[PDB]
This record gives sequence, structure tokens and C-alpha cells, in this order.
Amino acid sequence: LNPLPNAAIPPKYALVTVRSFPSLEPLTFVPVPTSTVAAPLRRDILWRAVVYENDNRRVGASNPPGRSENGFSRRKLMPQKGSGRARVGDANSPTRHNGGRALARTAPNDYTTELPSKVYSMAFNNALSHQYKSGKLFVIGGEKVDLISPTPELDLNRLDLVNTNTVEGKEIFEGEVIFRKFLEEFQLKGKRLLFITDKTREGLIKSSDPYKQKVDVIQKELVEVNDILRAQAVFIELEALEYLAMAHQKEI
Amino acid sequence: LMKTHKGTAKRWRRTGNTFKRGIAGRKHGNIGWSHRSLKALTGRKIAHPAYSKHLKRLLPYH
Amino acid sequence: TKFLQSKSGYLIPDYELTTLSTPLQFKRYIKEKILPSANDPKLAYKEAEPNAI
Amino acid sequence: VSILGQLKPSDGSTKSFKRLGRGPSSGLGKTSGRGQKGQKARGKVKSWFEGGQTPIYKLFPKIGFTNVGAKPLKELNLKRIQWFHDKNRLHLQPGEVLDMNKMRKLGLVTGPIKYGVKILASGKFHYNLPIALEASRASAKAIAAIEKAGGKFTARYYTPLGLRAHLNPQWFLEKRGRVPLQARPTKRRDIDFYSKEEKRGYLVMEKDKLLQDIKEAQNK
Amino acid sequence: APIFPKLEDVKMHELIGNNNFGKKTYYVERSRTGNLPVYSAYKNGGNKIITEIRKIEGDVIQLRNDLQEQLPFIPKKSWSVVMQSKKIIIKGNAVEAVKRVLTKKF
Amino acid sequence: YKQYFDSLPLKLKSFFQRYPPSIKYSPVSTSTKAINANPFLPNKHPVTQRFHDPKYSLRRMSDVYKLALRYGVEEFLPPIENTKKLFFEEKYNKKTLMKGVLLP
RNA sequence: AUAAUAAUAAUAUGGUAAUAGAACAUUUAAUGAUAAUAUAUAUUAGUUAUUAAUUAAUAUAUGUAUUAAUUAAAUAGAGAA
RNA sequence: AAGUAAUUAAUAUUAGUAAAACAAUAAGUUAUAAAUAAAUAGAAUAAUAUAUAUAUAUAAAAAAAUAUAUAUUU
RNA sequence: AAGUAACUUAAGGAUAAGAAAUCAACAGAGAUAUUAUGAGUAUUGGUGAGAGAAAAUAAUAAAGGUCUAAUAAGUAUUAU
Ligand SMILES: [Mg+2]
Ligand SMILES: [Mg+2]
Ligand SMILES: [Mg+2]
Ligand SMILES: [Mg+2]
Ligand SMILES: [Mg+2]
Ligand SMILES: [Mg+2]
Ligand SMILES: [Mg+2]
Ligand SMILES: [Mg+2]
Ligand SMILES: [Mg+2]
Ligand SMILES: [Mg+2]
Ligand SMILES: [Mg+2]
Ligand SMILES: [Mg+2]
Ligand SMILES: [Mg+2]
Ligand SMILES: [Mg+2]
Ligand SMILES: [Mg+2]
Ligand SMILES: [Mg+2]
Ligand SMILES: [Mg+2]
Repeated sequence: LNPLPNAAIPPKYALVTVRSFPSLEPLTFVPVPTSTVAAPLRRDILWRAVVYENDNRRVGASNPPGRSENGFSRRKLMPQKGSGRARVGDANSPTRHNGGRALARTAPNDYTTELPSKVYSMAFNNALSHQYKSGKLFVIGGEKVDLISPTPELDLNRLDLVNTNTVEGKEIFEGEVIFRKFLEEFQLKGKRLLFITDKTREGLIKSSDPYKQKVDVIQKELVEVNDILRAQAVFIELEALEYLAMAHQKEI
Repeated sequence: LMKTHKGTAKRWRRTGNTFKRGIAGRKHGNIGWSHRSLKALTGRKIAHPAYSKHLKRLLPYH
Repeated sequence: TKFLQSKSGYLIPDYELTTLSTPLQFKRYIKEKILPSANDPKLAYKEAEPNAI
Repeated sequence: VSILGQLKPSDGSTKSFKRLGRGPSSGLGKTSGRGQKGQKARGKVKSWFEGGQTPIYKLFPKIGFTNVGAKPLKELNLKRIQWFHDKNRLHLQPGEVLDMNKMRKLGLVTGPIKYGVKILASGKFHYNLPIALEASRASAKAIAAIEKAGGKFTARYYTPLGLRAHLNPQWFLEKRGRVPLQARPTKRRDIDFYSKEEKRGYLVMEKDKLLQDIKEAQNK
Repeated sequence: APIFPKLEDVKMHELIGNNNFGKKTYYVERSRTGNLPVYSAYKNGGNKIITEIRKIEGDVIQLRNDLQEQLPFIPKKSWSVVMQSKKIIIKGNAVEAVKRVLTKKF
Repeated sequence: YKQYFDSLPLKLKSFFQRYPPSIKYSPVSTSTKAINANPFLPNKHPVTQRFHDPKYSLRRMSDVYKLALRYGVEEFLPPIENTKKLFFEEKYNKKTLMKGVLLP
């Protein structure tokens, strides 16, 4: 009579607040799709993405000398019999203390693993969704979209500080100070930060440089799963977030 | 990379999830024997499961 | 929600905003999460030790 | 805390690799799974080394030849076309024929079409499409089913380059400002095949110039 | 066409935390080409056949129960729902029956 | 017009520079000393009486002709009649089928 | 319809070659509170069905664990040459 | 002080996608049809093999072998 | 195993190769070099051990074409 009574249609849009930068002020909501920003947190996929990325990152410079690589002569040290001691060949043997290593690696050691592109995209989405759930995904924008509340006088819609390069009075400069003030306000001085820009925000990275150990400014293209997850709070441009969504959307 | 054993490829051809082969003992000295009896040896033969693994290893791209 | 945030001093997360459909629900959420931490700073959630008791 | 310090693989994904030569209670102790003392214990004999007996790649006579002139067509069943049509994926305007390029575009045939497509008849009963088909060739039963449906098949010759051009004409235009011309069948066997009315070959069905020229030569 | 639509066109019921999708309800999304995600799988060297059902959103247990109710001919035991990826495995080649059951709603 | 000419591919442009269309070059083989000597044909040197190889070797000539065909600048190139190469549709139409094709 | 723990009844639990499953010590990489009332190493005596870790005392270092935990890997464990 | 690495092939388990997968520049590999040394051959004429496809054989069947069919293609 | 080790000789910042007496197949491409697919395919082997292309499509790549030759003879070709 009724075949699948509890069937229903899932929700498809999560609202993310569009903010002005220096002071994270709500300008508008923007409904990003549920697949990007509110996927079910699958850890296994996330793990796969992270390990793969780590493997890709590897330098692989381990270069211990094997018995060939090691630089002794090929001469037999003591004759096979009539020595009163154990049998020896050349001095390069792993068995002896100055000899080369057994089964020695040789740089460059390629540690590169592969991943399906779809899996990687899914993981990327998943990390973003997790970040959103945590309350660690600050979308900054308002240039393209139609606003509700107007942008402040001293803030701006993109992710950058004004007059950073200017430094006339003292050696100290204004963009750094603004950044420090911002950090003080939102209580994230020692916390890891991740600024996902769209285009190269030179002033922002200059402002950051004092807190280079914790703050990582990355482009929209070069951002990683690892970078997203390590971050204590990500600060993404609306346009950059749109681009990422487009990249890692499931195709139809 | 790995490569096919060319003699084995010449002897054996694929048949789904097995290999087919010709019969041995029908190249000379056939006269004197019964023709009906000999007709057993004319056709093809599927690989015996004993050497299936060996055949697979010989022919990696089959 | 913006007004509520401004008066409060605290930030209500985006996911929460999306979820909660009424002012009453928002109030209840606030009572649950922020209020006790505000009252007692030792009771507050720490990031490095998220599974604290 | 960040999730980055609490990620596991899915259950059943990973395993511990069997680690040899690392103590008795490990299981893979001193001998390290090798057994005891033979050639396989300390050295390498080949996996398929049969001992000295005439091996299974020697007893048996070598059979057949590799036809290098062969050009295997990819087979497309009528059933799959019907299924596509039912699904409303078989997008065709009225008059436009379902050619090999068109099939590729749609996703009827998928992967590389190197030599051509043959249309086979695995769902000839439920086939009811009046659209016109065109491929390298078709099965007789498949052809009959197409005719019954109110369709129209034509077996069309394509050299590998000509086929490629047919599949992707825009590429050639991009590169050279000109798609290449479709070749005539030079081979005798090919000419014979497309001259058959039973095969619905294009040379007889379209009444080609090449066939006429051949007839004139024969006469003279 | 636009990835993020404007604020006006999006309804309240379309958002997350509305219409109660989590509690005892589900969805089964079709594939890219537009077919029901139900597949035969030949495990343990073609010896173990099993029917897999993918792309399930929401409560999988409820969905499984509903499918069992629909198909009483399949036993109760042979319905393994793996929770990590949310897919429900059946013992036999019971693909066609499952598809028939699902089609009417999904 | 000048801009359109400039936009032409490099090889074709170079050819036009060094063998310009104002000179009506010969269809037939000529003296190597001649002004109207076709660069695609093998011209005979008058003293030695030895056929010099074409100034544009056959591949290069073919490429030039294909470029001209692409941009519709065929008639400004010197004639390729007595070079045995035909091209594209003209080649297709004018050719006789092989003896093997017509008479197996 | 699961997991953990605990009951009851039953059956099973010697093992070379071998096969299979599960852990621990060590070192590096990713994430990471804390602190001389702490941490590390050593000695002695307790504790937990115990290759391990923990408690206390004592000693020496250090204003401090790439620490607990999860992953990734290994020049990852020696009475036998 | 001793089962390591590279390039490959076959199995298995899981995860992604799924009549497609990987890749998206095209091209290719595997799958989607079974055969046959090979050839222009290739799966219900009205349903389970008693039908059909291929190889031997043939006018066409039968005969051996393997494969294909009983809202939804595997 | 291998035209490898080695010895010997000679050059340059690199050398080598290079603008088709090339490939292909009646359609066409249109220089040489390196890599990926093609492909462990064709091909070949006391048909054992084993050895193994090319076309075509992609990258990397630079402006990549351009005469300097009175157009080439003990040369092509043939036998061995
Ligand atoms: Mg790994
Ligand atoms: Mg007998
Ligand atoms: Mg043992
Ligand atoms: Mg013995
Ligand atoms: Mg021994
Ligand atoms: Mg042994
Ligand atoms: Mg035992
Ligand atoms: Mg060791
Ligand atoms: Mg020792
Ligand atoms: Mg011991
Ligand atoms: Mg016959
Ligand atoms: Mg040699
Ligand atoms: Mg040079
Ligand atoms: Mg060689
Ligand atoms: Mg010359
Ligand atoms: Mg000459
Ligand atoms: Mg000779």
C-alpha cells in the first residue's frame, strides 16, 4: 500500500555568513550547497587524503652507502683457508663495522602514492564540512553578492590589509598592528590560522609574517586537505570558496 | 616490467578464464594406428588446473 | 541573529544559525552552551583537550 | 583539537605485512618461511622451472598465427541502444542518423574505437526504434530487427584515420583548418564486403562511383 | 548554473535542520547516468555473491527494515548494513527485486 | 589587410618574402640563372647542364602549399603543376584507381 | 539484529617445517594540553595475568617531553654467521 | 650485523565511482560477448533449453564443447 | 653477459642529432632530441635462455628554418 513510508528529500543548502575582513562582521548569508559545507564526516576518506598528501610531500633523501657505494677496495682481506679466523671477502660487507649497509636505499626515494580524483575531491569537501560544523570557517566577501547589512567604513570585503607597505613615521607599520588587534579581538593569538585567498594578497602576507609560525596564507589553487584540517580557524574569500566548490563538486 | 613467455604464447591461447592448447603425439608415426583412436588427438585441450598458475605466471598479460 | 550576536558579545556558529528556526531555540542553545562557560571560566571548552571533564 | 591527529583507515583496508627473520615466537623465525636448506632456501630457482622434464611450454605444438591484418570492431548490441532510448539518453533530432561518432558522443560505445563498431542483436525482440543506424557492419539478425522496427542500417567503410576524423572532426579543424577526406576501400576483401546488398554495404546502397569504375574496367 | 544561488530564491525547508531528515527517514540518490545504486558483487573468487546498495542519505537501519518488509522472501539474517560508508549488503543476487522496490519512491 | 597578412603562419610569410608574387614564376623547369625559376621544380644549370635540386625541398613545398590552402593564398604561390604532388580534393578527384583495385 | 563487561552449559587450546590472526618495545614525520609540587634516565622495593607500564623512595640532569592518543612509516628487537 | 627498493603481472580485503571505471588536452588501458588457427561469422522465428551463438560437420538438423536469454540490461 | 668493463685517441661548454632519396598507405603527416601511451603489441630466438620496434596521440622544447653548394661517380647498384 505504502512501499517506503519513511522516504524523504534531504536538505540542499547551508547558510554561511559573508563577512568583512579586519573585523568579522555579518554582511549577508550565502547558501552554499550541503555537499560542500555539511557532508557527513567520513574519517576514512579524510585519512586517505591526508596520507596521500603526506606521501606526495616526501623529499626522500635517505642515501646510506651500500657495499658498492661504500669506497673500499675489492681485495680479499685474508685467504679463504689457512688464516685461523673466519672467512672474509672485501671490506665493504654489512657484517663488518666499517662496511656498507645491507639493502641500502639510494636517493631519491620516490614515496609518491596515487589517489582517485573523485575520492580526493570528496575528502576536500568533507574537511570543509567538518570545519564549518566546528565553527572554524570564516567566509569573507561582499563584493559580488547583494548585501543585507552594508560593509563598515574601515573594513573591506576582500581578505587584505590597507597601506601595509607604507612605513613613514617609525619602523613599525599599520597592517601588522591591525592584524594584532584582530587577533586580540577574536582570541586566537597562539592558534593556527589559514587564510585562503583567491589572488595574491601581498599586504596580508606581510602583516602575517610576524606570526608566520601559526598563520599560513595560501592561494585558492594551492590549498590542501592537510592545511584545512590543521587550521584552528580558516579565513576564506567568498570567491575562493566558490571556486573550491566548483572544483570538488560531483559532476552530472 | 614483466614480459610474456613467447614460446608459451605460441603454444597456449586464452579461452575466457583458461588456456587452450594443441595435443601432443600427432606429427609423425601415425600410420599403423587406428584412425578413430587418433581422432582423439586432432583437436584442442583446456589447461589442466595443476599448471594453471604456472601458465598465468608465464603469460602475465592474458 | 546578527543583532543577537552584537548584543551578546559572542559569535553563534554558521551551522547553528542554519539549524535553529526560532528565537526560542536560539535562546535555548545560548543557555546550553555559552552561558555556563561564561559563568565559570574553568568549566569552559579548551581546544587542545576537547574531551575534558 | 584538529581532526588531523585522530584519523584511521576504514576497517578492512590495511594489514600488517608479514615480517620475517625476527625471533622465534613471531612465527617467521630463523628460517623465515624458506623451509630448510634447499636451492629455494638460499638462492633462486624459477617459479615455472619444471625440474628437467619437458615443460608445459615445450611438450605441446605451437598453434595458429596472429592475423596482423585483423582489425577487431567493438560490438554494440541493439539491447543497449533500446535501454539508452528508454532512459531518454538517446538524444537524436529527426533525420539525424545514429552514426559511430554519435554513439561515442552519447556514451553508447565507450573507450577507444580503434577500428570500428559492429551492431549485434542481443535484444532484437524488444528493439522497436525507427531511427537509422550506421556502423562498420551489423549482424544479419540485428539488421532484420532494425528493418522490422522501421529503421535503416548502412555498413560504412572507415580506414583508421578516416574513422578518427569521423569521431572527432573538430580536432582536425583546430589543427589544420580542414577535416580529411574519407578514403575509398583499396583492399579487395573490403570492396567485396561493401558491395554486398545482404550486408547493407554503403557502396551498393548509396550506388558509389568506385563500384561503377570497377565495372567499367571489367567490361573494358 | 550558479553554484551558490541568491538569498531570495532559497526556501526555508531547503536548508539544513528543517523538515526533520535525520530522524527515522532517508534518501537513496541515483547514479550520474540516472540509475538505482544497486549492484551485484562476486566476492571471495566468484564464490560469494552479494547485492550492495549505495548512495544512502539519512537513517540506513530504517531503510533496511522497510526493504525487509517489502521483501519477506529474503531472510532476516542476510541484511548486513555497514555503518562506516552507509550501504546495505544482501546475501543473494537480489538486485532486480531491490530496484523494483526502490523505483516507486527513488 | 596588412594586419591579416602579418597574421599568416611563419613559413608561408617567409616564402612570400623570399619568392614574392609579383614575379610570375615558370610552370616548366628552367635555367637556374633565370629570375622566373620555380623554387619547387628542379631547374637545370646552364654551364654544367646538371639539374639542381629544388630550392624548396619537397616536404617544405608541400607544407607551404597546405598553408596557402588553409588561408586561401594558393595562386600567389608559384605553380606546382610539374611537381608531381596534388593535394586534398584535387588529388582525390583527378587520380586513377590502382590496377589492383580496378582489375584484381 | 550492535559493542563492551559479566554469568551459565558444551566443545577446543603439545607442537618442528609451514599457514593464519593479535599485540608490545624502539626511532622518525603529522596533530598536541601540560610543568622543578614537573619531566627524563638509573637503582631498590611494591602494583597490574606483567617482553610492558605504573607507585614510592633515593640519585643525577633538565625551565623541559615531536609527551598521551590516532595515523604514516622504519638502518624497528641478536647467546648463535 | 640479515626479506629492501624499482618496473611489472595475478589474487584477496576495504574505500571511491559504477554499466561503466581511471583520465579530462586528446589518446589510451580495463570492462561492456562467447568463440575460432584464421576469415566478410556472432546470442528466444512463439520462451529454459528441448531455443539461440560460435568451433567441427552440414542442405538443415542431430552430435561434443563452452557461452547467451525466465519493473529491470551485467 | 655486451659494444658493457677496460685500455687508447680527440673535442666542446656541452657534445651528438637535425630540416626527409623520412614515414605512411590512396587518407595523410610533414625536421632532431627526451619522456608517457601505443606495447611487452607486431617482430625474432640451439623458435631455448631470452631479445623486441614503428606509425599514431600527448607533453617538454626554441623564432625554428636556412643556403653556405656553379647539386655531387669509382658513387648508387651488383657479387662476395
Ligand atoms: Mg602508504
Ligand atoms: Mg580406444
Ligand atoms: Mg614456526
Ligand atoms: Mg634435506
Ligand atoms: Mg640452516
Ligand atoms: Mg625448500
Ligand atoms: Mg598450539
Ligand atoms: Mg637492525
Ligand atoms: Mg649485543
Ligand atoms: Mg634471547
Ligand atoms: Mg567448415
Ligand atoms: Mg649484442
Ligand atoms: Mg653540433
Ligand atoms: Mg639490448
Ligand atoms: Mg644532391
Ligand atoms: Mg642530386
Ligand atoms: Mg653487401
